[PDB]
Amino acid sequence: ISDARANNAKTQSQYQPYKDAAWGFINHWYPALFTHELEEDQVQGIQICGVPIVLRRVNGKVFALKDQCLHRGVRLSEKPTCFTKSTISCWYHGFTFDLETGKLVTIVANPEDKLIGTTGVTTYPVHEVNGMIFVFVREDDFPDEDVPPLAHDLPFRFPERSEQFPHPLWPSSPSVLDDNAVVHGMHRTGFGNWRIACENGFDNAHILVHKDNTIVHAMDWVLPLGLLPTSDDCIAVVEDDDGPKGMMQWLFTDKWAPVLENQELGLKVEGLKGRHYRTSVVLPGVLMVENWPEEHVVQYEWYVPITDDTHEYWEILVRVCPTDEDRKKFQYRYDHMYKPLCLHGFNDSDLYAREAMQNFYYDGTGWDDEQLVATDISPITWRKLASRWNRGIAKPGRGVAGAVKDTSLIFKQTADGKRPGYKVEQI
Amino acid sequence: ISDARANNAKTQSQYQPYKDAAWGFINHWYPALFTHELEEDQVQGIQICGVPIVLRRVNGKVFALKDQCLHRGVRLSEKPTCFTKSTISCWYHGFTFDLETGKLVTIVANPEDKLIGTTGVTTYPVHEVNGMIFVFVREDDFPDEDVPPLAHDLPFRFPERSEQFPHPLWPSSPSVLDDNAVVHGMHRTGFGNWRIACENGFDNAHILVHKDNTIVHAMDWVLPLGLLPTSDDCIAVVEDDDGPKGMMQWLFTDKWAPVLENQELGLKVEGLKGRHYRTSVVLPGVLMVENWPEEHVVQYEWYVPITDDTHEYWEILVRVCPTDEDRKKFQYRYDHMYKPLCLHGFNDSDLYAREAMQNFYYDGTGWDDEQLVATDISPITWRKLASRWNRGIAKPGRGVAGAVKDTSLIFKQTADGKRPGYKVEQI
Amino acid sequence: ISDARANNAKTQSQYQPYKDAAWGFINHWYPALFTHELEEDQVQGIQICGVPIVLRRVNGKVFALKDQCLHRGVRLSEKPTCFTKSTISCWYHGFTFDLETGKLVTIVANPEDKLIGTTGVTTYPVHEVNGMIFVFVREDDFPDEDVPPLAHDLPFRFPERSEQFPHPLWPSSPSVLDDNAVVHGMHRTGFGNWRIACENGFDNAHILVHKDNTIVHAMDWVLPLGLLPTSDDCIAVVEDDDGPKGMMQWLFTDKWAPVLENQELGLKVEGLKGRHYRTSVVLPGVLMVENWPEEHVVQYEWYVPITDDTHEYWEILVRVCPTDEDRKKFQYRYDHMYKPLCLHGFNDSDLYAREAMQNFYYDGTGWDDEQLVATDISPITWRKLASRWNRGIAKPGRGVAGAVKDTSLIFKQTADGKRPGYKVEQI
Ligand code: FES
Ligand code: FES
Ligand code: FES
Ligand SMILES: [Fe+3]
Ligand SMILES: [Fe+3]
Ligand SMILES: [Fe+3]
Repeated sequence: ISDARANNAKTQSQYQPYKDAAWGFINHWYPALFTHELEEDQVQGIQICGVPIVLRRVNGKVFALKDQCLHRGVRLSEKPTCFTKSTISCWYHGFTFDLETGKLVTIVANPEDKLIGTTGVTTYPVHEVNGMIFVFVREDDFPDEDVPPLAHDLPFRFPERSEQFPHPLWPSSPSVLDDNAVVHGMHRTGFGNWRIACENGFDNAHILVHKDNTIVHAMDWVLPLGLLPTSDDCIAVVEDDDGPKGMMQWLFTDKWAPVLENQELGLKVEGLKGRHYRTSVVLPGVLMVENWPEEHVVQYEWYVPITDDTHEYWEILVRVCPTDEDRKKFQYRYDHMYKPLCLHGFNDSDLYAREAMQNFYYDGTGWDDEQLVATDISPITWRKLASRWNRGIAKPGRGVAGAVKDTSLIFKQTADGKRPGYKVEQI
Repeated sequence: ISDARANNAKTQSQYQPYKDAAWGFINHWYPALFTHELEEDQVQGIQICGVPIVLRRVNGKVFALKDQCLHRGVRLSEKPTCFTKSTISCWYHGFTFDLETGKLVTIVANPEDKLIGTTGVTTYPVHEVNGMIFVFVREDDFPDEDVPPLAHDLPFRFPERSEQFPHPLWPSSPSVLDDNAVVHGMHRTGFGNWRIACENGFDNAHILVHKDNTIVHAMDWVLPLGLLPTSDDCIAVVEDDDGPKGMMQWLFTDKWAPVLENQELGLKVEGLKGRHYRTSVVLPGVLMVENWPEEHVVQYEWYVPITDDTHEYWEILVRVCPTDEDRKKFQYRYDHMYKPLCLHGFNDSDLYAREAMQNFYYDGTGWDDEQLVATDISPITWRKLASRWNRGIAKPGRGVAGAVKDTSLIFKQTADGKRPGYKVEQI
Repeated sequence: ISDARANNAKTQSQYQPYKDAAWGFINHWYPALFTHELEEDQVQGIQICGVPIVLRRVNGKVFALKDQCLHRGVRLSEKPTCFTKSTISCWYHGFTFDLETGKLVTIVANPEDKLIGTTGVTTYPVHEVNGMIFVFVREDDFPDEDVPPLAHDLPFRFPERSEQFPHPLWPSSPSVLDDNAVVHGMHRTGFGNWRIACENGFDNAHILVHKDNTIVHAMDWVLPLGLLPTSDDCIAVVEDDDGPKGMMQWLFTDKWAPVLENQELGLKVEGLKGRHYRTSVVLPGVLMVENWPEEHVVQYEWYVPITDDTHEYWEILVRVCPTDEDRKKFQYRYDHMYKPLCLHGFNDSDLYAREAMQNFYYDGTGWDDEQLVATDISPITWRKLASRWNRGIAKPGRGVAGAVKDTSLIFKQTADGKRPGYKVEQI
């Protein structure tokens, strides 16, 4: 371990909370499911920050409660059982909860029990917009009054912030919150801790991972070895009360210079063909790549913690489509261009790169022994702001799936060929 | 956690031993194998309460010894090797043991070693009757003269106890011990702790789990939401020296009233069609369902601890068949009725309901945080009597299969598609 | 536990370091790959003694470095990336290391970083000879000038030591170091600790394991029950400075007598049909079986530790083949004789016998509770010499594959059907 590494003792002491958040930052908004994954009267169970959550759509509205019956702890989502439009019941002994408040309103075959009405399950705020269902995953005692607006946990919006973050080389990126904004993408389980997966996206030295991607050569791009920071303010940290807490990297300005050569090895690039884009990241860990893969289109990624060693990776492309025809154009270009070359292919390289780094950090070794360099100003800056502004550190799961990693149940599922997952299997 | 729950501090303190028995209650009789699973000269390895056991039938008689060579700990049952009618040898280095006493009588290629005769492996009493081989799984130092009769660990017998447990609505249920009693059924490995699997069988509020079973609607039954206790003595606890230690639930009497409605949800049943039956459980955890699925037939269930998170679930139907004709009719009805609709179908629902609850309890959370209600007088009563009358608490396995849950051998087997099991695979 | 067992307290205290070496003996030579497994410009990752290692052949020469980028710990071997003949780069962020010294010579897209040249990854000495690539797996601080010659970690050589270890009944066994010595064989991952796999090879009481092997009855052999030591010097321990550290068993002399009968079981052999051979073992745990399976042919086995519960089992046959014709005869006899009847068949029996013993020892139980006998003078003598002459005890892996056994990555791979392994999968 060299003394020339950027993550020295003082620097590391600045992001201890981050090192302690293996299970994720709780009391934040996270994408839960795509609208198409939850139809009218459909019930679905998931897990975020170690918290089991069940969702149901009733009369067009989505509700979210803890997927844990308070009687004997089974998941309510394994066998969806709802007798009324305003409740969800446990299929085992009939404990029935109010969708709106989560209160135990009754017990199917024991309507007069003294336990009724004296307790209930945790509820989770839901915000569905333009094809996506977001859920505010919170601790049991986080007050309703303190729940912030979804926007506070989403990337910086444009043109709203075009003056704060000038972007003369490309038109404004749309937000999932914008009217007529259309979302195309997917989410799948990533194997490894969410933090390590999150840090890859805005790292300007990992470009090497994409050197051989097909889209790179199909688009005749002659990529740069990487990007180097040239000044101390190459990244802007934003932490105002009203708004997202995160950072913006001044890519395509002189604060970040592209590298073309290496005299040792003897490498040197002389074809400056490429794309104009910009990355930023905000709590709870949302990446935004402006002007990617093309103008008017933007890519967003989430690394939702499920347990301390799995996460649900989201990858979407957004574009505002005012007319029925605009939607068809975007759907078409996604289907025959974006999805096969960008989401699959370009990003697949990121997928395995993240996994390859997990072993170094899981038992704690990497958080101490990693030897960061100049380009690592990016993850380091992120860790510090995340440590300062997170709304809570999730506690390890207890008495839920994922609390114990080597149960006979898990070996059974594994024997049957099932990998660690996210969506609860039913029946 | 509501103060209105039945399992308060005082109640919980009354079943600490039960909370401590994850590996099972040792020094008890357990069904090991069906007679048809062990033919003349056949050797089979199994595991109960964490204890590896090997059985062999010689001249019609079954013997059981610890499936662990005292030399270097391999399982004797993996490659059956017996040179004489009175012994079983280890296929590795030849240590040979007397089937009757378990003494080390010799070593194939080292007949004069001084270790010979100075030690041996543990023996386990066997009791085979009407198609079933029972084994008294005991600690290494439990004395032979202290082994109790099998009947002490089997359900209450009728008509012997018909006066103690009146049953005017149905004929007496037969015992596996009765002459001409015929057994039909099966046992399979269940994933999760034995205690949680055991408590489901006699719970009168889980009826909801069967609301959709095919047999229920094929037999025009209009089930009750559940059953509620009406008096403090709705369950009779029996604990006399000579006899089984357990409890009898006074089903189909004043003490247990069927629930027909729930005003909150607006539910209400008006078709009282069903079956007459009665459940009781005795240590080590044997369920008896009288008059099920039909008169003169009785169902018995065991949840034999294998390790602390797997158990062997037994499900059998018994009926006395004095003549060859009676046996054919019972075999036929089992094959084309009981098996497909009852053992499979009705009980399969219980199988998955048990599993769904295991995660809440494995790490200990559920044993403290569960919020039991009125109908839970059943499991609570069982945990108390079990705590008071068990003949021992099995210690965790050491140096045996299951002692460690994440060995490379287990990952290899899992990769090959093999789930956690019970019967040792040979060769 | 009987007091008549050979491994009494005093004896056990003589091999504590061996009990402590679950991860293996480090600072020793080990077979890494067969020459055919690493062609010109090919890169391959492996793991020995918990240490991740990557090899590459350049201009005919093989180099080995630690398969762990010092930046953020990914394995360099997962996506082979080399820009020059004298280096190997990390495919993630471009850290580049010198093959010869392991020094960090540059960073592709950050050639001026202050970290460059101030550190590097560990290098491992390589000795390739007659088809086998050996690697000196050492601790990070083991001096280059202290690396001993490969021969010190290889079995005793003949005729060099024919006078020291007289063998009138068979011609001298060739060494992998001999000119024109040809190697044929294979290595595969073994499931369980290396020590338990290693001790089986030179045990003279496990002969029973091969009683049914096809080659035994195809060769009309009437095997002995086993062999017993007759004198205290039945094993010669060698520990001179210049040379291998190990032991030679005086098989086929009166110090080891074959057993023909067992009066207790009534067994007795009358047909002394067999083969002449002799076993010896040297650190780090290499077996040599002289005159096996035929004259002029010798079998060597390694049990290379990968982690503390997996090892790479090597099984090779060596014969000196001066002419092109001699090589074809050996290749032929291996292909249609040795491989099918000896490597597979005879040795497959040893493979499963080793596995069956692993559970007793992994949690520590067996290392204390095993009850060894007279024939165990063999493993006991080996444990003592190993404890005394090992060049170091490998420390548990940290921040590398194998450091944590139940990661979601391991469950993913297992779910996909992949067993624990050795060679790193690429892409
Ligand atoms: S576990 Fe849900 S009602 Fe009993
Ligand atoms: S392990 Fe059984 S005789 Fe050696
Ligand atoms: S992990 Fe290897 S260069 Fe970053
Ligand atoms: Fe990338
Ligand atoms: Fe049931
Ligand atoms: Fe052998």
